[PDB]
Amino acid sequence: GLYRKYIEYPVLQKILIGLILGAIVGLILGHYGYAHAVHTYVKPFGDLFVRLLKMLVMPIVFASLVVGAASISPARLGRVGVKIVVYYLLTSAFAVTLGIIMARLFNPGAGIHLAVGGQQFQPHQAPPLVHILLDIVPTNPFGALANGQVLPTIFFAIILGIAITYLMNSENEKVRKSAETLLDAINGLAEAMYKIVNGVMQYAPIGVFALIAHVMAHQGVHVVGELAKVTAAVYVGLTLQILLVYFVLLKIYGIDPISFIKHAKDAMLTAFVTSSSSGTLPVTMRVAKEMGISEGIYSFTLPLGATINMDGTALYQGVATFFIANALGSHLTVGQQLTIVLTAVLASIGTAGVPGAGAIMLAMVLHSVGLPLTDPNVAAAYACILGIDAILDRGRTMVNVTGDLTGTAIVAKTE
Ligand SMILES: N[C@@H](CC(=O)O)C(=O)O
Ligand code: NA
Ligand code: NA
Ligand code: NA
Repeated sequence: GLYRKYIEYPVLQKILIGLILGAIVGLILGHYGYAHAVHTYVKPFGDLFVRLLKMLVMPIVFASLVVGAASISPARLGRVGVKIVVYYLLTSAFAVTLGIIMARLFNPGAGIHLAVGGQQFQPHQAPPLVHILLDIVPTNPFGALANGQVLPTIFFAIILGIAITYLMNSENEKVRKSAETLLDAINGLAEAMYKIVNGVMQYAPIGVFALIAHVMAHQGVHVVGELAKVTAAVYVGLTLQILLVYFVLLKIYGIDPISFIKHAKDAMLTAFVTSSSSGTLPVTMRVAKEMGISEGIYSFTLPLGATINMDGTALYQGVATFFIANALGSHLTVGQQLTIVLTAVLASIGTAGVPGAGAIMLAMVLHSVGLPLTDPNVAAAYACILGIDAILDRGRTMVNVTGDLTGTAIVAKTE
């Protein structure tokens, strides 16, 4: 009865209820001097949610990359394909840069200080560039999976899928039969892990409630100030991206901006209430039918840019890195900021596109800068911004969908 009714309730609405309750409980308990009780009674619930998220990282990465690499067997570059790919990367790269400016004009987390364990954060010297590049190739494919190395796993997974499609269409019947069996076994593992992800998200409202309550109880009132600044900074950057970038480009080629906004309102509203680019993809394709765009051209750009042209996610990754860096009390050099731009844009493609996937890929750019998740101080900062992702997930989704439609219009105008 009670357990059943908890199941069919919307997950996005369920998470919002937990976040609101967590903030209210944390402030009340912290004000009465009960911050010690929450650290020993509700914190384990938050830690369990973090541990569950880390388990799904590797089996998804290895299985999905092998299937994806073997899926795209042909290598064809159309005349209109190069036009849309170069636009996608340029917008993604500039979106990160705009987020850096917003992350610098407003300080996300300069005021807050983290002293977990009584030891301040100490940065470590980065390895030489030559050594980093050579570590991509693994000396043991099984060792990389067991030792928790992500970069060697990606390189081996991609080449394994490419090797499969070469012998999948060979002249030997026995070789062909073995190729399908191996691919099907790997494909089944990828599908199974997606089901576990759905079950994990049902526990998210409990996990988010514990994380928010623990943060607010130990330190509150003031912490809301930094959380408001980072939330406003992302939205300010996103609304600037829509107006300063897309509107200017449309005016250059003569597209009427007011007509585009009125015609694309259905796609923008659908993305906000769903927060899934893949889920709102049928809506986006329906809108393009009335635009006068040729059938062939838009049917290739919108599916392609759905998981590759997420401009809002790239801006979110750049801003969130500065908030964590300021929280630890360290500073980012000019060389490190350029590194973030390269890492952030790559993480944009790697994001699956499902709600909450952007926060998962945020750890990737943190390791490149020099902020491993194994550090307890870094883990506390990451887990604190992890809870508030639901508020900042909807805003960047609309920007992701908006960039897809305007890219097709520009390339279609110039054929
Ligand atoms: N909100 C993103 C997904 C994500 O950020 O993980 C999208 O809908 O494209
Ligand atoms: Na882009
Ligand atoms: Na997109
Ligand atoms: Na992506």
